[PDB]
Amino acid sequence: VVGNAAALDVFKFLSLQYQGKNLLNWLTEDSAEALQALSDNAEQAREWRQAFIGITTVKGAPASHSLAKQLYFPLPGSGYHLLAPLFPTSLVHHVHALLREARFGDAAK
RNA sequence: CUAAGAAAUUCACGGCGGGCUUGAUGUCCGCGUCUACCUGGUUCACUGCCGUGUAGGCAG
Repeated sequence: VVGNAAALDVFKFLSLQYQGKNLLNWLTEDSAEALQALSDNAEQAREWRQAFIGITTVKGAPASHSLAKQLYFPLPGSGYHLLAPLFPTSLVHHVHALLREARFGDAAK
């Protein structure tokens, strides 16, 4: 979850719903798991279901930056495409958790 | 047209003190090397000889 650095504390309260229950997908859609133990009115339930959709959906406009890479690639019989690569946060999290049980851990030690 | 394109790491210092490596010893033993012959290399391409000048009798 990339975003405002001094605003990533409410993300823990929004994402604790995938801990304990199975109601992480109950806050935005399927608010029957957010009406009985939420204890808010229709304005509060609607405002929560509207504000919780702005995480997984788009946050801003699709763009790039001058400090990005944006390589060129020659085409087979044409000009070029600009290739702007990105950092695989999901893949590096998966390989990082994969290697922390392979270098140390219970069985590997 | 390259994870393209850009960049000052700076500075300082006590490692220090001590000390028994000891003792012993059999290297023994044997043997056929064998035959063969022409330097006056020019031990300076000439020493030393009547004129230091280009012709000459000598130890040849």
